[PDB]
Amino acid sequence: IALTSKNLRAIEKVCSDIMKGAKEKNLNVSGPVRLPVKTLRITTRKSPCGEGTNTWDRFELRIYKRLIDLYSQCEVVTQMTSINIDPVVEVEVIITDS
Amino acid sequence: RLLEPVPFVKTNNCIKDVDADLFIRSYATHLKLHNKITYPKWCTFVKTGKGRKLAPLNEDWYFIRASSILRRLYLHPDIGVGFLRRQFSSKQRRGVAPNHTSLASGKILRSILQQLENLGYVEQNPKKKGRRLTTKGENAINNFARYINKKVYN
Amino acid sequence: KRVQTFGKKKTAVAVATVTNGKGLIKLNGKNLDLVEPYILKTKVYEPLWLIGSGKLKNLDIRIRVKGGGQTSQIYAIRQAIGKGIISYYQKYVDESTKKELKDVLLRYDRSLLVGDTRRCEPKKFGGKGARARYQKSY
Amino acid sequence: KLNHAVFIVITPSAIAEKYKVNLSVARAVINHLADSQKLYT
Amino acid sequence: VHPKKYGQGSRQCRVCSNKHAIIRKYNINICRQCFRERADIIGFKKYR
Amino acid sequence: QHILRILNTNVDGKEKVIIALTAIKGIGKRMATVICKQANVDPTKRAGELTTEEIDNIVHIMSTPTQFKIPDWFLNRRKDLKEGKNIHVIANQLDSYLREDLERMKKIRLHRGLRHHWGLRVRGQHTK
Amino acid sequence: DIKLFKKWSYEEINIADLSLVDCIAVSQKACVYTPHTAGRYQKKRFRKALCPIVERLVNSMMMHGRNNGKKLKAIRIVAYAFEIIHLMTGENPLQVFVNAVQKGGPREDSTRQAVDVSPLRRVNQAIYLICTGARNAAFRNIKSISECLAEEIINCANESSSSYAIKKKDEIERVAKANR
RNA sequence: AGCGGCGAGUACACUGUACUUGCUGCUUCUUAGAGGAACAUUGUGUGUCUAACACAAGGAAGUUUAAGGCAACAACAGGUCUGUGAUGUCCUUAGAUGAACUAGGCUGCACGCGUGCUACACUGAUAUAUAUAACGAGUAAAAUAUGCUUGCAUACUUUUCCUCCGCCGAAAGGCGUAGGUAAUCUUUAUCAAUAUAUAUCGUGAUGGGGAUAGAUUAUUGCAAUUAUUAAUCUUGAACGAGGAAUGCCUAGUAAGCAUGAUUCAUCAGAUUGUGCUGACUACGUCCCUGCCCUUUGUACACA
Repeated sequence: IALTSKNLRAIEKVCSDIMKGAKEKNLNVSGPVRLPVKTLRITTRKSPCGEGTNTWDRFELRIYKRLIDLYSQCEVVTQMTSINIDPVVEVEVIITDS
Repeated sequence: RLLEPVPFVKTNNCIKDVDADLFIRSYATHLKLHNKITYPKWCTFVKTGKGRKLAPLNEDWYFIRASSILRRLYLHPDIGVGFLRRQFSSKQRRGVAPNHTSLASGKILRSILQQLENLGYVEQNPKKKGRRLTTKGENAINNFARYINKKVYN
Repeated sequence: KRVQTFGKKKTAVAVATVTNGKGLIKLNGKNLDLVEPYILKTKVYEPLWLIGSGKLKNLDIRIRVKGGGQTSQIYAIRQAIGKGIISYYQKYVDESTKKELKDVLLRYDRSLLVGDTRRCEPKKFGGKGARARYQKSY
Repeated sequence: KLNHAVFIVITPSAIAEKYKVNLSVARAVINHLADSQKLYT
Repeated sequence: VHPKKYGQGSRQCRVCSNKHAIIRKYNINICRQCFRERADIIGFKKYR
Repeated sequence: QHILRILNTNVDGKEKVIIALTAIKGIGKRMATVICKQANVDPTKRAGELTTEEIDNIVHIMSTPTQFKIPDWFLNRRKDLKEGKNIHVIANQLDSYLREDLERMKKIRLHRGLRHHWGLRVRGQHTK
Repeated sequence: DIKLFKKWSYEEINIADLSLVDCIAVSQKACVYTPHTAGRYQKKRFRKALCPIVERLVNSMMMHGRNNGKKLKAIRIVAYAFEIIHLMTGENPLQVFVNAVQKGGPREDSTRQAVDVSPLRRVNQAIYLICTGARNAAFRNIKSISECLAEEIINCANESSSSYAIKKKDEIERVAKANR
């Protein structure tokens, strides 16, 4: 179960809900995964025309994604996620046994 | 001169414990003495790299390169022609245009590795795709390193 | 018995692990001697004279050195070995000598214990130079 | 303009200034007498 | 006609319909003029 | 001992024996080196002990080296499209064959030839 | 303990004029085997003088056209110069170089009237004049820059007329005499 | 991703070590979610004892710790209607001022000025190799067969990014596959250069240096002639540290050295970022230049 987004508050709240539900269901859960940040940066020129001092500006997009694992029913985990997840976050599922 | 007072307890169980710079020269000397490999005569008119632009002007550069290759095989046992070219990359001057890095010629390295494979010092396998040292070669190079260590110590 | 420590300074990060042994000190597959720079070899050696080889004769410290420039690696390994030896003194072998150990390390310098935060700044606008720009033509 | 040769304190520059010779032939004569830059004996 | 899937003629800006100053960076397929104002809504926020 | 003068200058008597045959011609230092390696002249010695035996060995070596082991691709202006194959012809004959090569271009008289004859760079010297 | 290039500990230093000693600021803190250290000098003013005199020599030798910034070979050239100096004259290379710096610096300069020279820039100008002499000696003087710089150092130390730094000092003092 | 422990060890010591196989006691270390930590902090001082400033110390953090961005009011009749189906007015449309297609140009040059690229060497020209980083960036098309007669139509897989490897070719490049929609494959227990230590040379327009040609070989693209790009051999100018003039710049930063990204089918000598080697010299001054404030004189106010 890996989640991905661009802002940190959404991933924080949904991961909080995820491990709260994990503690509720007292199931085999792997530790949290805290990946290094991945940034998308482009630099573009201002001044739509060709006149004036050459001035540029830079951008940044910090993409945030983490991983977790749970030993539970796929249907029940997908329901408990889809109940309390914001569609702005993308989540995928991988099951574990031992 | 090159020796220094060692302040810790060594192991000297393999070849990395000995200095590489002199170990490759010692292996080149042994290679010339025993004539394990050929020259080969086929490469005596080709520069090592595009940006080298000059002849090696030593007559033993094949032995030097082979000693270097074996040092590489031991130090990192998963190599390739691309990795070797990258490590052997040197500068190349384009005249007026600025100098750029450039890789070495691949045929010389391919010939060297084929010669080593024929000698059996290095082998190939799907698992561990890169060139690896055999067990017999491992023990032989271990004893060679110990011999060089004893020679340069006592 | 065994404890792991780290040294972070400049671009390079070095890690050490001091265990019980007979004085086996290793740098990756190599040792502290085959780095190349005999100038920085003694820089790494300075803790050996500051503390003592007879006590290193009873401790084995493995070291992994990886990334960054050669000077940064030397400085990082110095930091890592200093922190590892101070931790091993605080934990296993003895503390009373550790009291003088800190007193001697800090007497020599503050650089061995803690690295520096000196790093490159984001190169600015205007031209090739960080603080310099293209030549002005009127 | 070079005019030195090999035809007529063992360090290269010292021998070169003593015998008015090139550095290469100076090093050659040094090796001849004894039998890049290194610390002196 | 002489169309092709190569060169600058195979693509252009998706707003201005111009072939000048088009960035393929992460396949945005946009012009700099319109991108510099669409950046905020796209998520491109100038920070440092 | 020193000062041996031949068709080309060889005043490099105080210099190295390899430079003795690399400075005479082929300043690219690659044809000269291949000629040297076919000569089997050691580089340790200097040019002050050069033998006329070695000089005649050179004068036999450069004489159409295609029979020798020098590869086709190494040699100068290999194809030089005609009924046959040309070769580097050292110094005086080199310049004579280059005179042939720039006299055979004036009847081609194409864009590049007329541009150079007017005194303009083949790729453009960009005086602009 | 510490030995420069594993050769000289310079346990003896000439007193100079009691100001050049602090100007060079060579001591156990400044001791090193090879030049091109990592010392900082742009957080203060005193640290700039705290950089060792040999370090200033190696990092001032580098200015000539394409050769700019090659301070690894500045290390090489100063090491070779020390090696050749030590037996061209029996004196310690560092010591004789120190006396050379001591007597190679102008003391009064008449720019605009005359002004006494501070010890810091007296040392800096002595080093600058030595560097210029070594550069003009690498200019069309047959011999290698090793011998050029070594000869300049020994000539400055023994106060002979063939030294470009001393000639420039004489020119400056001649301007001083003409003005005054 | 790291730490180990043991499962069998490959050679060495003696009463663990370099290289491999797999699972998991653990998460400072490879890392980020959050927060804290640095506020002239503490004293010895300068100050109308208020605002301001120094020394020394702990500390990674004492010039806001530094570098990044947001830039008021008012103005230029500054640039752009060639960025937009943002736009008024005027003008035009079959011999179009709409679109497509063939070929052609901004790459040509007495000259000038910049942006910039490579030299004048021995602090370097040259051959060996160890110690090397980070931002980075990466997936409506091929070919096969059939029918007609290499070309046209149709059915099939995925070729259409970075690529490792193993081969062929000096090289350029070519062939077949592992991997990756990406901290997993390039590559990352590690990719450049200034190195390095030993060696040829030892300042001789020299071997430096590369303006300079033909001959070519391969790729990109239907198309490279205007030698796009490109390895190979021959070609051998200026240049001995630099005219009148004139530009830029105070700390992991000047400069040197490379290199990632943008445009890109192919083409950096352009722009923008990244890093290495980490220098000669400040805690200032108004002398020039350019601003800001006050007073003053004006016959100026498009100043």
